[PDB]
Amino acid sequence: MLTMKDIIRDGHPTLRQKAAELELPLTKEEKETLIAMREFLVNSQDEEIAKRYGLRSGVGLAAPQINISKRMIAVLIPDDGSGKSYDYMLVNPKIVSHSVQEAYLPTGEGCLSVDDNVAGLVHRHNRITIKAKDIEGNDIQLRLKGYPAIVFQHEIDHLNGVMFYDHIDKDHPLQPHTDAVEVLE
Ligand SMILES: CCCC[C@H](CN(O)C=O)C(=O)[C@@H](NC(=O)Nc1ccc(C)cn1)C(C)C
Ligand SMILES: [Zn+2]
Repeated sequence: MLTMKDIIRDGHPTLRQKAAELELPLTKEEKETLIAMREFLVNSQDEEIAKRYGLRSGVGLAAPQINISKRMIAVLIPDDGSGKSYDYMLVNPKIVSHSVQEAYLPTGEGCLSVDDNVAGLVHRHNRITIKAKDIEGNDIQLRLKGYPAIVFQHEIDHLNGVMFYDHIDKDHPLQPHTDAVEVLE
């Protein structure tokens, strides 16, 4: 069972490397890793388990964040109210197209690997199309908009050694770009 002790923190070299593409099929160990990544997210969202193991609640996890420099991510976004929910373990995910129009969470973003909150808007594409493999090497193509698009972009960033605060404007951290879409958490 993964817990916070498995999450490496900002400053660790692995978070700034470019993660390696997976060979398909995955090894048993790689499959177990990705399953445990998803399981971390599940536990972090269970009030009781999270309390018992001091888990910070999360909706996304990238393998580099547990010091595994591989292009695997997990995303677990529970139902918001619209009936839409996201439960994906992706191998070699790639953004193949996206909107010109941007979006941002009005609070900025946070990160499991980052202890202190960083104020500032993180502009991302409002819509994206992702191609990936699943855990069994089958094909997945996702069309995502708004909140889940933001989360996936955040996770994919980790695989290229990019941190959310890299996107924050130094001089005007809280000024939205013209026409950018405010996304409700
Ligand atoms: C936008 C990218 C977020 C990635 C980041 C983990 N990460 O470091 C990933 O690489 C999170 O998951 C944030 N926490 C979060 O979202 N908590 C949350 C929010 C809503 C619901 C319903 C439950 N839990 C962090 C601020 C911890
Ligand atoms: Zn993160």
